[PDB]
Amino acid sequence: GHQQLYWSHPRKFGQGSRSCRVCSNRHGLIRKYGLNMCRQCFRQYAKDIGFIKLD
Amino acid sequence: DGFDSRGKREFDRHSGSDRSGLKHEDKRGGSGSHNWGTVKDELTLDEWKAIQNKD
Amino acid sequence: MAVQISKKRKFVADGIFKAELNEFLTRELAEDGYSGVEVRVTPTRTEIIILATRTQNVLGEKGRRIRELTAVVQKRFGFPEGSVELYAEKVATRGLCAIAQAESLRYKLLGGLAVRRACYGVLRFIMESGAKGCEVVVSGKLRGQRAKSMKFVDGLMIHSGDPVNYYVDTA
Amino acid sequence: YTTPKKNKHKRKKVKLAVLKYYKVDENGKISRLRRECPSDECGAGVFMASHFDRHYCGKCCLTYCFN
Amino acid sequence: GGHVAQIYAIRQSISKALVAYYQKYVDEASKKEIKDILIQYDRTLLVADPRRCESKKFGGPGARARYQKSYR
Amino acid sequence: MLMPKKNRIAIYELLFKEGVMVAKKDVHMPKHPELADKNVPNLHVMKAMQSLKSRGYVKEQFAWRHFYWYLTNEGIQYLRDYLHLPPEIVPATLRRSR
Amino acid sequence: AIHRIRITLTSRNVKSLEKVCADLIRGAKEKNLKVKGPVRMPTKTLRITTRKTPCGEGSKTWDRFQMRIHKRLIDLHSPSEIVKQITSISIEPGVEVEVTIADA
RNA sequence: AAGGGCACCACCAGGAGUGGAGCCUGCGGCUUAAUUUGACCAACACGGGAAACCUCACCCGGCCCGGACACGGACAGGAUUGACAGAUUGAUAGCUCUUUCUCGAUUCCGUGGGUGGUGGUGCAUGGCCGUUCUUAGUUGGUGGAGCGAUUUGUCUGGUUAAUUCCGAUAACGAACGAGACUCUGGCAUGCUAACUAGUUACGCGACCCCCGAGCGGUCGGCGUCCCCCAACUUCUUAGAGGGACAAGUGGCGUUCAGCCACCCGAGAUUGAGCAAUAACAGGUCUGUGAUGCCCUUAGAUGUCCGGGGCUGCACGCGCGCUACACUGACUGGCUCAGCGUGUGCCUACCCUACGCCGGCAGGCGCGGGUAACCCGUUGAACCCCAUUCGUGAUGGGGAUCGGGGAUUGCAAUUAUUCCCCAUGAACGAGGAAUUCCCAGUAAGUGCGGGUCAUAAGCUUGCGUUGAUUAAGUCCCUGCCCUUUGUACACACCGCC
Ligand SMILES: [Mg+2]
Ligand SMILES: [Mg+2]
Repeated sequence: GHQQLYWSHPRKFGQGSRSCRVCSNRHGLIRKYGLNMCRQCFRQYAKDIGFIKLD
Repeated sequence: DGFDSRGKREFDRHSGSDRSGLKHEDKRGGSGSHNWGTVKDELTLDEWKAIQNKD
Repeated sequence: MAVQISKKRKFVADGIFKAELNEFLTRELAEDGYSGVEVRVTPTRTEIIILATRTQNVLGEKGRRIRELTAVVQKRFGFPEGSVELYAEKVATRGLCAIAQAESLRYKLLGGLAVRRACYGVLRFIMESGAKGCEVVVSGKLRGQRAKSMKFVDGLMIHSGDPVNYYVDTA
Repeated sequence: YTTPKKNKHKRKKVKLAVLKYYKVDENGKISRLRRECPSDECGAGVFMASHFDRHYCGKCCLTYCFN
Repeated sequence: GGHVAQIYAIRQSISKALVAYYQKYVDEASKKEIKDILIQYDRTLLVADPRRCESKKFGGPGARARYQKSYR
Repeated sequence: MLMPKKNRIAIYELLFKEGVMVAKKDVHMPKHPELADKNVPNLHVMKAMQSLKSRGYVKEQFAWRHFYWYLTNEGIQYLRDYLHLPPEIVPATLRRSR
Repeated sequence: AIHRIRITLTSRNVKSLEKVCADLIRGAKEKNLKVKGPVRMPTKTLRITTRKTPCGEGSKTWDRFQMRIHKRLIDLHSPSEIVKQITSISIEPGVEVEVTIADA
C-alpha cells in the first residue's frame, strides 16, 4: 500500500506481465499475431474476429 | 464411505442429495410462474470557463 | 513503413475491435432489441451501424443515446472526431433474427412466463415470419435442484456441411 | 490462524493543540522560534521542525543537520 | 524436393521435353516409335507420380500413426 | 476515500464536458489515459466514479476490461451544485449546436 | 506531369476483392489509362491450433482455425496527373485500399 | 440367452515398437512448514501446467483498503494525510517507537450495508468439451392393423463406407443423420495476368579455351519499367473455368442394385472440416465483470512485498528421448526442402544480412525488413562420396561428477540455458503382457509455430528418404441390430 513497495516487484516480462485482454487471465494466453487473448476466450470470439474452421 | 481413497464416488447413479434425484421431478406437475409449463400452458463547460477566467 | 503495422496484425486488430464492439453493444443494448453491428472502415473515416428492432429506444431523446454511445466508443478506441460515426438501423423480419428472438425469451423468462408458454409463443412467431424450421432449447434449474432441458423444434433443420454456416442462424 | 505474535498497535496521533510557536513582544514584534524553508517549492508557509540535533521541513525540504 | 525426387524429375523432364520437341517440330508417327519404348519401359517417364504427402493429424506422431494409449 | 481536490474537480469537469468517461480496469496504471497531465491515476478515477454510481448519479457498464460510466439526469443537477454551475451549461451529449 | 500510382487491395474474402478489382480495372479501361492486370500475392494463411476443451479433460482434440488474407497490386500509369483523373475508390466493407507512388 | 453384422482405439499376416537400461516428464506413495490443486477405454508431456520472481492458488512473515453509500458522532480553535534523522525491521514498510513539522473536510470512529475471493459444492447450474459415435441410426403426413397405448412404414434377401440403394412388400410419399457440402492434393504448354515470380533471347562483360570449336561452354555477373530500352507465361503465384461419372470394354450378379478385371486418362477409393434423435449426476465454479448457495471479509481465504515450496526421495506405474552398434561411429568433402514466423495500446520483449575480435559459447559497429521486396536461391538433416576405427562395454553409449567461460534476467544456489576440458555408469535387443498401423502409409530424419526475458526430451504442423504384409474373418476384444425373458421404468449402480 505504501508507494515504495506496493508495485515494486519488476514485471517487465514473464507470465505475470501478460494477461488476457478480455478476462485478465494469466493462463493459456495466445500472443500469436498480437492476439494477446486467453485461449478459451479466443474460441468464443473466433468467428467474431474472423477466424473460420476450414479444415 | 461412498467415495474411494481419492474421493471419487463408487455409485454415480446413487444420488447423495436428499432433495433431488437422478431424474428431474416436476414441482406440482409443472404449474405456477417461474416454472416449466404443463399441457394447459401449451393450449458548454469550456466556454463557461472562458468567461470565468476572462476577468 | 516502420510506423505502420504488418497486415497480419492489422487484420487481427480489426477482428478484435469488431468482437469487443459487438460484445459491448450486446451488454449495453440487450434490453433495446439488439441484433448485430456492421462496420465499414475506410482510411478517412469509419461507420458503425447498430441493427436493432427498436430504434426508438436505441436512439436517445433527440438522439441523446447515439451521441452518448459514439462518444464513449470514441474515448475507448481512440478515434478522431470525424473518423467515427454511429448509425442505428431497423432489422427487417425480426422473427428471423436468432439474437432478437433469444432476447425476447430472456425478457419473458425474466418476467416469469412459463417455459412452455414462452417457447411455443416464440416458435409460432418465427414460423409465422417465415422460416423452413426452427428449434429452441432451454436448459437449467427451475424450482428444483435437478436441472432439466426442454427442446421445441418444428420444420426442417440441417446440421452438417457448409450450408449450416449460411442457412441456420444460431444464438 | 493461531498467530504466535500479538496484535500490532497502530500509531495514534498526539492530537496537540494550536501551533503557537511564534509570538509578539512589546506591543507586537514578530518572533519565530522555528526555522524557515527557503526552497522555491517549499514556500514560505511551511516551518522547519526543530529536533535536538537537526531541522526537517514539513515538506521534503531535505534535512539540515549539524555534525 | 530431395536427391531422389530431383533425379526422377530430371529423367522425366528429359523424356517429356524430347517428346514434346519431337511432336512440335517433326512427325508424330516417329514420335510414337520412341514414345512406345518410353511407356513400355516406365510409365513414370512421361506421367508424374500424383502422390505427394499426407497431412499430420492431432492424435499421433504422423498422418496415420497414433500415440501409445495405456489402460492401467 | 482520499483524493486531492484538484483530482476530484478535474475528474468531475471531464465527466461534465461530455456525459461519458471510460477507464481501463487497472488500479496500477500510473496515470489515467485521459487527463494524465493532471497527475491523477486510473485508480482515483475508478473509485470516484464508483462512489458516484453508488449515489445514483452515474450508471456503470463494463465491457471486456473497460468501464463505460454514463451521466444521468439526476447526476446532472448534482454536478451543478458541486461544481457551482448555473442551469444553462450542459454537457456535449445532452446538447450539440442546439 | 507523368505520374504512376500503385493501388493495393487487401481483403479477407475473395468475392469482394475480385469485385472491387474488376470495376477498378473497368474504370481504368473506360478512362483509357493504361493499367496492369491485378497481380496476386500468395495468400497469407493465419493458422492457429488451440484445444477444443476448456479444461484438461478430453481426448486431446485440437481445433484448427484458418484466416486467409488476399492481396492484390494494380498498377496505373497515366501520362498526365493521375490523382485528379481517378477520384472514386468504389469500395465495399471488408476490404481496404492503399495508394502509393510507383517511385515510392 | 440365441441369431446376424461391423471395426487394425478387434484379430489374422506382418512392420515399427513399448514393457528390459540411463535419462526427461506426469501420476501414486513417503517425507516436509509447504511439497497448492483437479482428473483415476473416455486420468497419468492432461489442465495448452517447459513454475527461480510474478505466475500461485501452498507455507513462513510483513504493508495497504483499493470497507462504496446512508445515518450518528468528533472536528477549519483541526476530521484527519505524509515524513527526514535514530532505534526497529529482511526491507530506505513513518509498520511501530523518540521526534516535531506538514496535510486541510478529500478522511477518522460507531451503527446498517457494500465489495472481493485461483475459497467449497461440476451431485445446484449455463456454456464449452469428451465419450457412446462418427458407428449408422432417427422422426412426421396419409393409408392398413388395432378399444387402446402402440404398430407397419424402418423388412427375409442381394448390395454398399453408410436403413446406401435394389428388391420382395399394407404400405405410399417424405425429413434429419449418411451422402451431398466447404477446404485441401493431384491435371490442365487452354484463358487472365504479373521488376515484390520469373523464363527464354539478346547486349556488355569475367574465365576456360585456341586442336578450331565461336550461334563454343560456365556465371545466382551486370542490363534490356534504369520506362523506351525484348518478348512470353512453360516453370512461381492466384482467379474464373474445365476435368471423373462406374463414363468405355469384357466377365459375375435376379442380369436389377451393384462387384471384379482392363484400355484410355493426371486422377478409376487424396486427406480433412462440419456432423441426427439422445444419453453419460462424464470434465471443467482454477477461463471470464457466466453463475445460485455456503464460507471469509480488516490479525482478511481481498490485495501487495520478501523468502521458501510447487523439483523435494527406500519404492510402483504411464507418455517419451538416447541407446545397445560395422546396414555402424569419427573426420572431411559433396549436396538437395516446404509449411511458417518476424519490431508490440497497455507491453518495457522482433527476424537477421555484412565486417572486425575470440577456439567456442559470444561480443562490438554498420545496415535490411511491418515483409512473394531482408533474413532467403531458407546451401536442413538423413542420405551420398572418401579417411580412420575393427567385434573389444571398443573411437559404441553418454549417464553421473570436477574445474572453467559467456549470454537472459532485478535475482541463476535446489546447478535457467549454452560452450570448453576432464570421469565414463547401466545398456550385448529386453519375461509375462501390451500399443499403433494399409501408400508417399509405417518407420528413419531434420525444420518452423505454441510455450518464451532464457528455453523443448512436449505438442502442433512441414518437408526429405521411404518400405514388409493384407484386399480377409468373427477365433480373441468390443460395439450395433433382430428375436427372446423380465416382478426393472429413479430403468441392474434396478428390484428384492
Ligand atoms: Mg457429410
Ligand atoms: Mg567426460
